[PDB]
Amino acid sequence: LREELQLLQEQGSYVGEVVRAMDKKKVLVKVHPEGKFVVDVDKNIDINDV
Amino acid sequence: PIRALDEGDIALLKTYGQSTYSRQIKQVEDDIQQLLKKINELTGIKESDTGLAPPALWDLAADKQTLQSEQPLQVARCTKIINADSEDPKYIINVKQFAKFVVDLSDQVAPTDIEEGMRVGVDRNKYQIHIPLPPKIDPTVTMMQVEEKPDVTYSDVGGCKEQIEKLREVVETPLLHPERFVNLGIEPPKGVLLFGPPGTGKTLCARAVANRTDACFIRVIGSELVQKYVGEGARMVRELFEMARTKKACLIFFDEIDAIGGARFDDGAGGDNEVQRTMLELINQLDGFDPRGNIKVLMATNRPDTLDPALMRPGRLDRKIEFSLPDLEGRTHIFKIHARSMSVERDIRFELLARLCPNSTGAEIRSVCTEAGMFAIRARRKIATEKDFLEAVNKVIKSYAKFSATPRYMTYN
Amino acid sequence: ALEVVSEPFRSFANTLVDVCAYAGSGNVLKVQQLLHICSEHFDSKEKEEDKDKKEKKDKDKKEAPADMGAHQGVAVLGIALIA
Amino acid sequence: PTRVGKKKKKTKGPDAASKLPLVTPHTQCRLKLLKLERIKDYLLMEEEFIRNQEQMKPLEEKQEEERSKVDDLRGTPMSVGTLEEIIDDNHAIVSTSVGSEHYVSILSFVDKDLLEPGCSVLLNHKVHAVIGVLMDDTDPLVTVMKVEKAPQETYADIGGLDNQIQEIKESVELPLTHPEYYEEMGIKPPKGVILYGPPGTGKTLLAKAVANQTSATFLRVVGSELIQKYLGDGPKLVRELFRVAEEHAPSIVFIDEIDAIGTKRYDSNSGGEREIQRTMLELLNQLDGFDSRGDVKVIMATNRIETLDPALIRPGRIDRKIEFPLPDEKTKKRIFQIHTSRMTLADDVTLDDLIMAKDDLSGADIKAICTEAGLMALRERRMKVTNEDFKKSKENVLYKKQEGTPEGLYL
Ligand SMILES: Nc1ncnc2c1ncn2[C@@H]1O[C@H](COP(=O)(O)OP(=O)(O)OP(=O)(O)O)[C@@H](O)[C@H]1O
Ligand SMILES: Nc1ncnc2c1ncn2[C@@H]1O[C@H](COP(=O)(O)OP(=O)(O)OP(=O)(O)O)[C@@H](O)[C@H]1O
Ligand SMILES: [Mg+2]
Ligand SMILES: [Mg+2]
Repeated sequence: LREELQLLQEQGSYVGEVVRAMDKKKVLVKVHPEGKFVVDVDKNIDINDV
Repeated sequence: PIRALDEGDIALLKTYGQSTYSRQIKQVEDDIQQLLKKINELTGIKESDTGLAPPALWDLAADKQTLQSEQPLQVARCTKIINADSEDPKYIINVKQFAKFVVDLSDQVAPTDIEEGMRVGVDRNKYQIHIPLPPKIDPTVTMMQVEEKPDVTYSDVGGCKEQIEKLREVVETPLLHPERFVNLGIEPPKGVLLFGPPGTGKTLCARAVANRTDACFIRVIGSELVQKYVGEGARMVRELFEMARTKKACLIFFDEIDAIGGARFDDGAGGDNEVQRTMLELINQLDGFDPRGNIKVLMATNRPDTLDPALMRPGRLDRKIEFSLPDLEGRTHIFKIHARSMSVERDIRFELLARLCPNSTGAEIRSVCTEAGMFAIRARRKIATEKDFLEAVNKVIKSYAKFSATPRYMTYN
Repeated sequence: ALEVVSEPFRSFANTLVDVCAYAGSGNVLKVQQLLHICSEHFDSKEKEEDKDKKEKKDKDKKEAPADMGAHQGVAVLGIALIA
Repeated sequence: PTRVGKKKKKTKGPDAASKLPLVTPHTQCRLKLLKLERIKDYLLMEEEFIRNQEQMKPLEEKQEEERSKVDDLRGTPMSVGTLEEIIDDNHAIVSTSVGSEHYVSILSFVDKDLLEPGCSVLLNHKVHAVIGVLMDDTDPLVTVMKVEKAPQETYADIGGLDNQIQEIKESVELPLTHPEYYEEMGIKPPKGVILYGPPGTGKTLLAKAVANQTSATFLRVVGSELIQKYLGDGPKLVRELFRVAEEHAPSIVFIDEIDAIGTKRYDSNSGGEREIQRTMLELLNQLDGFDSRGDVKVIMATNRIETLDPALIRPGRIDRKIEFPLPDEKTKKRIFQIHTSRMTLADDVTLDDLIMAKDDLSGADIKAICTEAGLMALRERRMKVTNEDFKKSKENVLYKKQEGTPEGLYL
């Protein structure tokens, strides 16, 4: 229960649609109400999974 | 009484006939298409490299100066100024998207060049004016100032000896002899519409005067006037009719003004509302208060019936040049234009060809000239014969203009 | 190859008489040893002529299989080397 | 100069399909077992060679200290901006999505030679500085319409249309393969082609066979594809459509079902009718209006032709009008022959039984007859197909078209 309470006390994530990927772990994403962005990926996700 | 499926009878089918090579040929095709995939993700060589210079010149900048241009450099914004007050700054400044502040000048400014309506560099924290700016020029009229010559001479607009004569009077002659109009006491017209059947030569006369202009010429893309936002298209009209007043005697060519407004109605309470606001803004900067002076407007359409009578009034569009079909002397001149630069027999006559194109346009005549050479490539020739053109007339016109009158013709001979 | 058993700059000649006898057929087992021994290695300016000449002998044994491997030749050598 | 900008520095990306379209035994023979195993040999070796390529790389320098600090010089959340004007003192002006405009600097390694007001750039968050410039900027609605795969077989697939096959080859394939004939007479090849006729005749096949055997790239447009609701979103996508085709290869564009894109351009009372009618009036402008055209060919296809706008039918825009009539008693044999290629055919049948007796039916009818007769064999527990399958199949397919016209007035 304490492990359940600490993980919920954390800022939420953003949802954004990927247009298409760049090279070397970079993509091209407009969020919802902003310009587009070139960001970095995490460990568990890959370029070929996009 | 027809049923022929039961799970035991399924095993009859896939063992009868090539039990040797059925799966033996199939999974070879299956895993190679899997291997088409597994090469692609193993390559992964997309490489969208952009932005970077050649890596042999920026080495001096990105040693310390780039780190020197992070923290001391400023992310200041540009704004506009309403006014000022005496003995103090008391500067009133808007953004038109953000709020309106009342701020102070900084130390690096001269307090004289803080005139009203001026773009100025504004701090992010205390919002002080730092750097004044040159004024904004409109970005999309620069995109449509042509700055380029399309190569069509007046010798290619044959069949129109009098329509060019009307069009020479309005455009070319006051720009080169602005004397005889005043020295007799007349004024030239300032708006010419072009109307008629399609493919007749509307664009050619506009393309040929862009060659011999010696003046400012502006092509205007028609559907840039129609925008997504409300009132945005009407603002695009204004910036066009301001910079024309700055320089002297600039030409503005619209094209297919059927699209940007043809009729003003309201019965179902709605519809093309935003199109009407852009279209009526075009009218009030065409006639009204503050007449424009030396701005000549050319328009061209295919459907002149469906246009607004507010544009049909002279004073906005003054000369109605129409294009018709060339009778015989026009067409015989057109064949000599479009077939002089091609390998033909040097003894053929063209007046027999101009007979067989009774109701035809300049586009249809050129299509006959291109098609006749295509018959020469159906055979193995390098020059065109008389029967090459005679089959081309039947291919272009007679294959679509008549099918009952040619076989059952015996009412006319 | 057993006649000129020698140093590797004279064993540049190993790939010559190997595949000059191999003008055209399907002997794909040779085409893999035409790749897998001296493939890349990054080779700091020592046997770079030999991997060119090993690729030189990939050029034949490709021009006779009547277009069956010619599409595969332009598919591989367009992607793998110039890429 | 003479060769200003050397024409946009741009290559072309054609298709990657058609690896080996030679499976020509077309039956369960050991050749196709031998041929496909050869294809297995080369692709496995292409896999293993590039597997050795990412394996035996002992080269590490990363970026010899130059790009590595640069990749740390730029921010990690790289953002997207838009130029408004260029103040060339290494301190320019940009615009964000909301319109917040910032007197940003240029933080180097960007040549000031390919940045124009309108070209989108790359920015920071902490100082908003220009780091790079965004390239290719395609809205992801036109990239969907870019074909990567050759779908079906070549000209030997369709069952005999050779008078009109030679027509479309004169305007698409032959000017691209061998443009030496045209300079000897100075005649430009035709640009626009209409495919028209009754439905079920072969219009969609003739585009797919061209898209199979080609060298330039290919674009498909399904009818009401360029229609949106934001009153300017319609004509804006048409500009980007021809922009992508012009920037890439000397390629062709296939826009199908253009009966929903043109009808005689009349003026009426509906307000949503005009943004329909306006988008379809500037396609006229991009096609054969001002400036030039480039090497872009357009292929268009309908069922009905008389309900079109006469501004599109005129030459200059479309130079070929091609009829696809219903077949004859001769090339219809080729339709039945091809659609009965790989099916076990009993020797009792005569192909000319159903051809000569009935003289009305399309090519798409014949494919339905061949599939239905194959279903009748499994319906009565058979592999081979006899005449009695085609007797029941020629009935069951054709009972979807009404009884008749007039009675025996004429004689
Ligand atoms: N009078 C003419 N003399 C020579 N060539 C002509 C003439 N009229 C038309 N043509 C040829 O026909 C082609 C098409 O004409 P164009 O498109 O300019 O007609 P248009 O009236 O502008 O068409 P639209 O009304 O659809 O804009 C031109 O490229 C030109 O070569
Ligand atoms: N001449 C032909 N030879 C071989 N097959 C044909 C022929 N004509 C039609 N077909 C068959 O018709 C199908 C293709 O349909 P088709 O190309 O006629 O559609 P379409 O003309 O676009 O029809 P619609 O106009 O109704 O959309 C294919 O499956 C093909 O098997
Ligand atoms: Mg025109
Ligand atoms: Mg179709």
